[PDB]
Amino acid sequence: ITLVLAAVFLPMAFASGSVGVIYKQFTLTMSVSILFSALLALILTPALC
Amino acid sequence: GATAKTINDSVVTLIERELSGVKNLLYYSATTDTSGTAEITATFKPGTDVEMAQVDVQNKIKAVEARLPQVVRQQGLQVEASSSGFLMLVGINSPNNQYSEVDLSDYLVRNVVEELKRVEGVGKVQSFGAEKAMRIWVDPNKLVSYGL
Amino acid sequence: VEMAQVDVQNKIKAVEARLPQVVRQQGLQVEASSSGFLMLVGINSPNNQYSEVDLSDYLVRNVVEELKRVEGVGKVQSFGAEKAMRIWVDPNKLVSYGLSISDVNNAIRENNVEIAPGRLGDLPAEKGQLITIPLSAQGQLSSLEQFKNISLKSKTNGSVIKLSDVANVEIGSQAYNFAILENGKPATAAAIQLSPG
Amino acid sequence: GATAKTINDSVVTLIERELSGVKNLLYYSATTDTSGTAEITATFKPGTD
Amino acid sequence: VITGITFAGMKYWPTAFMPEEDQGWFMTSFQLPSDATAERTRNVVNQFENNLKDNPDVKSNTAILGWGFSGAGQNVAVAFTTLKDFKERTSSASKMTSDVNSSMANSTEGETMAVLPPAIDELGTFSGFSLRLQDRANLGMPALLAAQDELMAMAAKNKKFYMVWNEGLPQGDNISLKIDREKLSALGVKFSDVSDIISTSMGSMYINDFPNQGRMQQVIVQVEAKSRMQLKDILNLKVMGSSGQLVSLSEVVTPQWNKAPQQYNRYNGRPSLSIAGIPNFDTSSGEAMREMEQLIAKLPKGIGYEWTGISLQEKQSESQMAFLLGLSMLVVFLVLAALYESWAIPLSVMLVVPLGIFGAIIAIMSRGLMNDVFFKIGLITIIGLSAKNAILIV
Amino acid sequence: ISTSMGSMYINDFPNQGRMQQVIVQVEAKSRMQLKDILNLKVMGSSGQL
Amino acid sequence: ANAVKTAEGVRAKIEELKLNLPEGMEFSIPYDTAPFVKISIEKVIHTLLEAMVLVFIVMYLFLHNVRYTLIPAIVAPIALLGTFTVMLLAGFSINVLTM
Amino acid sequence: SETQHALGTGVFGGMISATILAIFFVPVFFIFILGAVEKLF
Repeated sequence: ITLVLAAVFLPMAFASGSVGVIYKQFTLTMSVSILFSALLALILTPALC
Repeated sequence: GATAKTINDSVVTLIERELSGVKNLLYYSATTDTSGTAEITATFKPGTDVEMAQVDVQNKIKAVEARLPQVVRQQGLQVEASSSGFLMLVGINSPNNQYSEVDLSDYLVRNVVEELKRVEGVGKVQSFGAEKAMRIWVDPNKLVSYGL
Repeated sequence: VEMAQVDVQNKIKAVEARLPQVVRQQGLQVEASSSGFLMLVGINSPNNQYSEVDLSDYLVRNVVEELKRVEGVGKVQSFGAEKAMRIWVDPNKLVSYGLSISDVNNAIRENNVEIAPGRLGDLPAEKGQLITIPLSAQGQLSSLEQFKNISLKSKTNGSVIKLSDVANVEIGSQAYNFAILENGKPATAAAIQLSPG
Repeated sequence: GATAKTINDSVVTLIERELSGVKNLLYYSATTDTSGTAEITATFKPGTD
Repeated sequence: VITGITFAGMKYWPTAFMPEEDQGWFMTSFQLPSDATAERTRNVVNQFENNLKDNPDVKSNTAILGWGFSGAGQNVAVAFTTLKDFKERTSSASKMTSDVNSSMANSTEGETMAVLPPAIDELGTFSGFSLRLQDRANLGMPALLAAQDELMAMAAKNKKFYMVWNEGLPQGDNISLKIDREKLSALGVKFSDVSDIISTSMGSMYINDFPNQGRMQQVIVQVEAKSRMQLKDILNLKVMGSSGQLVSLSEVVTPQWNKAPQQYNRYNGRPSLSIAGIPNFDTSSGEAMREMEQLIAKLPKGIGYEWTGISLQEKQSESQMAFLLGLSMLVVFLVLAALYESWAIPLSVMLVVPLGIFGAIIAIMSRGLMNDVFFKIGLITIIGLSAKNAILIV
Repeated sequence: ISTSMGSMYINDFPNQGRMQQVIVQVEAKSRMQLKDILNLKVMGSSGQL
Repeated sequence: ANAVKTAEGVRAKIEELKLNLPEGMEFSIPYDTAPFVKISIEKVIHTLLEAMVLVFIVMYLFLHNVRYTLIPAIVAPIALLGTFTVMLLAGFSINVLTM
Repeated sequence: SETQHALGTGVFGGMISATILAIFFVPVFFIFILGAVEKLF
């Protein structure tokens, strides 16, 4: 699910025009957030539990 | 020394033809009026280096300098980065009417505009006033009567 | 190349004022190397009806602009003469009336001039002004006959004469140094380059 | 062949008016002496091209 | 059936680019006719200020007279009306723009248009669609202006637009003096004298700098304002002659009045006229532009149009929606096939996207929101989330 | 000498909307041989060419 | 350039020049667009905080215990902090779209 | 609030519909697709 969600947002970052810049913010933010959350899920939550 | 039509015919059309070579050019427009000046605005692709575009328009516009009317050449052409909107309006007003519009504009240009330009991030400071100067209002009738 | 050209421009600006006045009048042409060459498009007159100047004028006015509307076309450059007005004076006729070529130059420089346009009702304006109207005048000459009718004064006897009397006025080439022939007949050519990427 | 005041009023100030609005500028100084020569230096932010 | 309904809704629902927001200020542009002095524009701006003084919802109202975003002159003015804080203010700035337009339409000499700030910081100057009507067949400026009058007439009777107008200086009259060189030489008056007396009659001429209070300021000499207000004043400018008898201009120059454009505009290398418009409520910015294109289609042959500013970017955004929304799904399919080592299992996970669109599209329909960029981002997010939900079971 | 044998650029004139140079020179027939050049006449203060 | 920095600099310099003003002359700022940016950013941050609170309430009512819910709760702030680090590294700014 | 509504309404409806319809359709999609694939080959 992490890989799917991260891959979903990349294609719209390479668009052309102003919409490309608009979509870049969302793509970067959400993809990096999801990747960091996945990293924490396999690292911190096991020890916490 | 030209009317709007003449500036359009011999300045605007000549300069706009060199814009095709410029890289990352989306569209270009030109405007002239009965004011003795013409403005050609070129828009580039979103997310591009403005300084590179400016230098690459400055280089391209020299192709027509020899062909441009000789009178136009001396004054020259100014290529600069353009923003479409304002950010702040800094004003000086006299509640007691001690100073008039001329004096307020003179003070604004003399002591404030340059200082505001020093502010970090300021791109342009456009003063809607004018500096002080010696105006000689001549009467043609008196001059012709005196032979001058 | 852009920055090298800009540096060249910036450095040559220092000594521009010390150059000969004629050189400054004609101007200094600074341009980077082509770096791009797609094709050459030429116009020729097999019948010999038209000259090189006419072909170049018809290419510049009616062809060059449209050819840049094609996608990927950039910097279409002509290799033809530019039309201009030329006055060929006769020294024998000049001295017949006691004139000099400097007199012809002064007369053409004085009669042919640009009159500055203005606005009636411009600011500051007298209170009570209701309408402001632009106003302009024509001082320059656009036809050959006007240039032939330029008035000169005979120094020998004072009889008014015309530039036609002491000179032949015609529209020809700005320079005659180079000529282009296609199969032995007048022709002009223009190089069409490629836009970046 | 002129006083320092003449060069300061007619040369240094005029250029300094426009020179204020240049990108990456850190500061600028101007010096005029009794030799007919004036020098205006503009120091920019580190790393500027 | 659900997939078909979603496809129909996606295709045939109105679309927009970016929602508008109230930023707390609006802009009023005043365009008096060409034969207007500063006094009349000042009177109109003063009337606007006087009307806005009654509003308890205006904090500051500054006016720049003589400068406009579309042109410069003595018949152009721009006023910035700042609005109080929303908590203490209940006006819905758009309502103030509408009320200003209504008030200024009934008893004002020139056009007075009140507009909202643009959605994007540097895209355009107003909040609406901007178009350039171009003469693509060398039809001439008067023909382009006739086309522009026709288009305005057709747009004025349509319900899909609120107010469509032209941004720029109007057509105006001019005087063209014709110097009679034959009589000029007959009377013995030098041409340079006339060319210099006419040129300096109305034009400011700078000479030299002078020191005032330690600053070098300009010295300008110009004809007195009394002698440059009427045509007779300039036409009564006597000039010297060979015989020594003064000759007036009126004897040698014939005045001629002619009507012609006061501003020349070109777009993409062609003669053009700039047109602005504000779409009417219940019509999106795409819907208004579609009918604008349709109306322009019936204009005389040789006249074309080209969108610019925030309309061109809107078209660009709408064009690539299909490719982006297809490539995203293809990427999900490929990633799932790579992960789960099958071509059928990913297919099952990829059949839920239509269900995701079914519900988002109808939610925006129910709330009345157009198909903007935010909707597209939400669609991508739902593409991802539906795949997550399907994977969890599969 | 500069105007008679060399092209002299004085000003520009409008030809069908394009500004073009105006130039003055001596006719071809009078500048092909050295004899004609030595007969070029210069105005003098006394008033005699 | 950043609007907030420019606006604050202009206002600070104006405040500095108030000392040298002749009597009878007054500065004014009739039109400034800087504040709306801060208002929008603050509103977006408040909406984000409300979203975190609602998500926490949801996880609480399903997991039934604070101990269980704190484990997933602290993942969110750390991921956002990492995203802030990556935005600084890449060059992106804190705008309404990013938030 | 206009931008927030635009960004939120579509995703809200999409998530609701996705969850509700998927929880019942994804098993149907799986059974149908896998059975068809097995039958075809």
